[PDB]
Amino acid sequence: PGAKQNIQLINTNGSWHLNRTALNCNDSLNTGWLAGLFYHHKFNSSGCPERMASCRPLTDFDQGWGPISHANGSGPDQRPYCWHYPPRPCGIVPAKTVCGPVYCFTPSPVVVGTTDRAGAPAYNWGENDTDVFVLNNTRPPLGNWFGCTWMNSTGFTKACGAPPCAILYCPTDCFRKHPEATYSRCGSGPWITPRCLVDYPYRLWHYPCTINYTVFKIRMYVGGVEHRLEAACN
Amino acid sequence: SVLTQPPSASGTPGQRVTISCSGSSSNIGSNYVYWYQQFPGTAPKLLIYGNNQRPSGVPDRFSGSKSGTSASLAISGLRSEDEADYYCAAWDDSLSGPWVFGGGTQVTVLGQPKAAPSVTLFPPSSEELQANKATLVCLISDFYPGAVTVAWKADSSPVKAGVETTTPSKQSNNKYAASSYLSLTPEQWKSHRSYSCQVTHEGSTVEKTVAP
Amino acid sequence: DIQMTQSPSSLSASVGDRVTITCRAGQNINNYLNWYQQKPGKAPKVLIYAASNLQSGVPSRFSGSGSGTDFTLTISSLQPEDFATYYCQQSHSTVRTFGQGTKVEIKRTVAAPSVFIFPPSDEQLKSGTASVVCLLNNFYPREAKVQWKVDNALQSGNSQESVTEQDSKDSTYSLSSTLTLSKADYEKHKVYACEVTHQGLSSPVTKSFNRGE
Amino acid sequence: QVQLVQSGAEVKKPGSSVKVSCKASGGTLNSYEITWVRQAPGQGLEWMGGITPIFETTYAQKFQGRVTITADESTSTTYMELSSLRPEDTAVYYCARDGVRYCGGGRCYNWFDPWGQGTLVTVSSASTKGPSVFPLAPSSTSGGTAALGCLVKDYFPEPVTVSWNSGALTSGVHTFPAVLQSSGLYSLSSVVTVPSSSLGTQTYICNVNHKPSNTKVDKRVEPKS
Amino acid sequence: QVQLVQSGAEVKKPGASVKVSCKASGYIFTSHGISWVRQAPGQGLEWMGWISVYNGYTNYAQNLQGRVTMTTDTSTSTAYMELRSLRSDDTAVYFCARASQIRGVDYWGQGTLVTVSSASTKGPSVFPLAPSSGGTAALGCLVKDYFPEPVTVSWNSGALTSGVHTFPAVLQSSGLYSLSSVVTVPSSSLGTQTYICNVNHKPSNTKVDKRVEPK
Ligand SMILES: *[C@@H]1O[C@H](CO)[C@@H](O)[C@H](O[C@@H]2O[C@H](CO)[C@@H](O[C@@H]3O[C@H](CO[C@H]4O[C@H](CO)[C@@H](O)[C@H](O)[C@@H]4O)[C@@H](O)[C@H](O[C@H]4O[C@H](CO)[C@@H](O)[C@H](O)[C@@H]4O)[C@@H]3O)[C@H](O)[C@H]2NC(C)=O)[C@H]1NC(C)=O
Ligand SMILES: *[C@@H]1O[C@H](CO)[C@@H](O[C@@H]2O[C@H](CO)[C@@H](O[C@@H]3O[C@H](CO)[C@@H](O)[C@H](O[C@H]4O[C@H](CO)[C@@H](O)[C@H](O)[C@@H]4O)[C@@H]3O)[C@H](O)[C@H]2NC(C)=O)[C@H](O)[C@H]1NC(C)=O
Ligand SMILES: *[C@@H]1O[C@H](CO)[C@@H](O)[C@H](O)[C@H]1NC(C)=O
Ligand SMILES: *[C@@H]1O[C@H](CO)[C@@H](O)[C@H](O)[C@H]1NC(C)=O
Ligand SMILES: *[C@@H]1O[C@H](CO)[C@@H](O)[C@H](O)[C@H]1NC(C)=O
Ligand SMILES: *[C@@H]1O[C@H](CO)[C@@H](O)[C@H](O)[C@H]1NC(C)=O
Repeated sequence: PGAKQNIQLINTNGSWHLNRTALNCNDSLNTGWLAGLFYHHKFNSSGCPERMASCRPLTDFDQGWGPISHANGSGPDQRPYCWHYPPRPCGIVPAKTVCGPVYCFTPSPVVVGTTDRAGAPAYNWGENDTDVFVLNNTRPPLGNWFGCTWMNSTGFTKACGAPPCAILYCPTDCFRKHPEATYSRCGSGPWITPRCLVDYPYRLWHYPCTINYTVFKIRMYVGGVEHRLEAACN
Repeated sequence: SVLTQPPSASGTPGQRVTISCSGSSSNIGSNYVYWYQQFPGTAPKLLIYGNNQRPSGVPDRFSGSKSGTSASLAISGLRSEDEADYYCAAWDDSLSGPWVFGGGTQVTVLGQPKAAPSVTLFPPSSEELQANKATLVCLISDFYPGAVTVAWKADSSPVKAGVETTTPSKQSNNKYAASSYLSLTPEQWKSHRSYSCQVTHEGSTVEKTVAP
Repeated sequence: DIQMTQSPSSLSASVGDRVTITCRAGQNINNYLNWYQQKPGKAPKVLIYAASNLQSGVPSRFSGSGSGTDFTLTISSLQPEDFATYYCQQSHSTVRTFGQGTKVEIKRTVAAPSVFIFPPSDEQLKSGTASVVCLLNNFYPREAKVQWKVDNALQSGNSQESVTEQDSKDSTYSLSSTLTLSKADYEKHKVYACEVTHQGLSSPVTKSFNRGE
Repeated sequence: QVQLVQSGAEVKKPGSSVKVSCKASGGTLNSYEITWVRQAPGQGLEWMGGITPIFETTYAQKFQGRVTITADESTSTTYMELSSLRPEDTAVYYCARDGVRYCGGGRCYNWFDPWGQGTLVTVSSASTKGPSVFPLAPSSTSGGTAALGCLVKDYFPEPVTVSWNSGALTSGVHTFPAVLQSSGLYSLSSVVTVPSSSLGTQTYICNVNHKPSNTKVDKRVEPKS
Repeated sequence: QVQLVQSGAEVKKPGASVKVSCKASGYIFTSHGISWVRQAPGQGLEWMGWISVYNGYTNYAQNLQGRVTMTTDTSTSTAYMELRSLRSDDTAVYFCARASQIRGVDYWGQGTLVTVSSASTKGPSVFPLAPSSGGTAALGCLVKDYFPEPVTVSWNSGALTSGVHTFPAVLQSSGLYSLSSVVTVPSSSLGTQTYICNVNHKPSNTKVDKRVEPK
């Protein structure tokens, strides 16, 4: 009722209470990114075609090989707007560093709330240094989710994932350059195709260059189980 | 087993023993091999994952490779402590899957000279038959190393249903002994021409056959 | 809407003096208070957000505090750049409101004006009107009075004055008063004086000229 | 780092209306939390109204039914229009971003960053005239130094700029706030004190520029007989 | 230190059910899944199945014919394997092990011994393993279908010691025991020399002498 600027009410569901979101946002260069948490179809995409010109199609890869291994991703300071980005291995990230909902991908989108580091649900908006997200993961079906993405305190999308495939590295489904390089073996986040990321309410925030991707009702299987979900593709 | 390992291998301390493991195109040919060491009465311990990686805490001498459809584990500098059961495992995508194990391979540090075993096969006693039962007794003794594999065969065709085998015991008061009993109805004993005990010790098979 | 009142409404201090200014709101505003500084001739620049956080770049000598209905912006070791007006702003309703402001000027030793009188120009005279200018230069403090006496008949109306913002280097003021008559009225009289009373003056100072010479 | 550039100064007869524009740039959004404040000459800051990137508006009650704000996302320009203009509304009109900029403890904080340059809206039944300039001649000069100046009379609207010797002379220069004569025209004076031993040798020239009327004057200032 | 420790060992009647526990400590429990592997005494390793701690997916070894159901408790950091309709070949050590896509089944508990026996005490049946038709022959005794251990054997009341090999016993389908004892004889003595094995099974107070003769 008081302080009318909070309306982060746009289906960030799955969190026992809203006090489970970590909300440490700075916008210190004053660019408008933080306003995107609340105003969703306003992204200025005029710089984007340049940003994603930088990323290179799956066509740069070669059939053959056969011995797919796994490797830890780099986690370069590049924003992970590109599919090919090899996430850093998922870990224990302090809530002191993050702004807005945190999503992991099973592939289906899921939300992680702030916990005790022991693992007990915290309800302090992410203020105390005892508030963290535990994102350690293993690929489903046995594991929990393939990877997670969220937002920096200062307007940078962060990415967290299971080790991409080797042989040359593939963190999504690139079945054309090897028939076992499926998503279920190599998927490390929301990108299930070099052209398709999964849809969730904060995709346009975290992945704002995907503004014009089309949204499809799809079906995927990790070890035979069926996830119905929606994906955005170009 | 879906993955086939030799049941034994053996070497003198300081030697490098290999082990074999072979599969299909839907396990080794396309998925991660693992290796385990089980001492008797111990849970197996992971030795090698993803074909070649030793977890933190495994001596460098344990190496594991793979090619085509078969994988190999090596044990250089063989010490007495290495004597154990070794299992190869793998993901598998065919109907045999999703996880598959190997038969196992007991490895023996040769602390004694290799010795072939003696077997005698007993036919069931007329007394026992007269009581509507039947049991052939195969007695094996005096072998090193202490690992054998007993295949029961009825009239040239194997049986496996109804056969039981003690674990080899190094208390021959020298080497290793073992017994294996095959149970039958009196009908199928007198039926078939001959039943036989087939025992393989270290790539060698002695076999006795009895008949009524 | 939602009233803000700052105190004092204006303030003078020497380089060094510790200065505090307060805002107060008619309802509770939590810590949704912003402070801006405005220097003469420029738009305001923000200083303090969320009651006590300094915007990047803003020197350590500034410091906000408050929560509720009472806030205090305070500078400790006042320095030669902080010379300005300071508005507080509530940001808790979507209808934003401002405090009327607080101007902050520099205390200085008393300094007495220099009076100069300026007769109309022949060039202006050859149009309808004439303008007489008295100039009070580099005085402190600010409060001065100027009286126009024509033929020892002092005037009322017919004069406008304006003052400078305090001076960058010597911290003084300067005033200009302008007695405007028609040319007809101006040729009629002879002895134009401008009488200046100021705290720096033991006794009023008059500057005058006769329309000849 | 968003950037707000505002429209030009405007002169309006009482009763009409003026619409000011605020082009935004260099940011992440197509439209921003744009807010408008005015400041009458030598007054405090009066907040008027605001608009969010959804374009939902909010007005102070002092100006209700008077002012309306619109945006045009096509140009990232937002517009403030104030009707039934009266002289009391002569002021510098400001746009600024009231951006949400820091979140913590469950609460999120806006404030005003990018202030635009402001634009002056002079509202008066006067009409744009250029100033007549007259010297303020130095006479007889104690204190060692002499005062002189020149007088910028009868011009509309504000502002006017004055320098001395084309900027080469700046110390001791004072240029007073213009005053608003009963005629509706403005007038101001600008003076400099110089060492009297330079009267009649050092040449002094006040350069007066009134850009509203595209008027420039350079008057020579000499002492009289 | 990533540890799994299991519930203790229990004895179960055929057709009963059992539920074995397993406590995880030293990693994020929901990060990986949990697998179960049983081992029958003397045999290889049997994969029983897989559960996902996080999303609950299961895969079950198909020869267990929907007998086994696996469940986790995220609070307790504990996994439960339950087996119904126990049969005597369900006798096995049941292991608890962690599973993930890359490290596979990496870390194992100690194991739980599950023995399914409805076995009383029972005295053996003694059968003569007669010598059949180059001068050293072999005969012996079949001590068959007893429990508990042990069962003692001698020949001619200890008069005959050399050439005798009494073999370690076998635990059978039914949970009963059977060993045989065997002497090595010179062919020349047969018909002349008498051979009786003396078995005693003190648990059932059973003594039986059985003369071994050529048929
Ligand atoms: C997410 O938010 C967090 C906080 O919320 C931010 O930390 C993070 O942003 C920042 O990202 C920038 C780049 O975007 C990083 O800048 C670099 O920092 C280097 C720090 O160097 C020191 O420490 C490193 C190890 O940490 C060590 O190896 C070095 O030897 C040194 O001790 C700095 O070296 C580097 O400069 C190099 O490259 C510059 C050009 O890019 C040159 O100008 C420079 O001369 C030099 O060669 C660069 O400044 C930054 O560290 C990182 N953190 C902060 C707090 O600024 C946000 N997100 C992302 C995606 O980065
Ligand atoms: C949406 O995003 C786009 C891209 O991010 C953004 O357009 C960019 O705007 C910036 C700033 O307006 C432009 O950067 C300028 O480029 C011009 C090129 O002529 C330069 O003159 C500028 O130099 C600055 O500094 C100089 C030295 O001080 C000054 O003399 C000068 O006046 C400038 O201040 C500056 O580099 C940039 O070029 C565009 N990019 C493109 C390709 O247009 C757009 O504004 C955003 N829209 C919204 C609504 O936010
Ligand atoms: C935002 O960042 C600035 C410097 O980049 C820092 O001074 C400020 O404290 C940060 N936000 C807050 C108030 O924590
Ligand atoms: C979390 O928010 C809910 C809803 O406002 C409230 O009922 C609950 O008590 C809060 N808990 C904490 C610890 O903030
Ligand atoms: C997305 O589509 C809009 C509408 O045509 C267009 O103006 C914008 O530039 C597009 N952005 C990208 C990155 O394709
Ligand atoms: C989670 O990940 C971080 C680094 O990957 C690691 O240090 C921590 O021990 C992990 N937790 C476990 C037990 O998997």
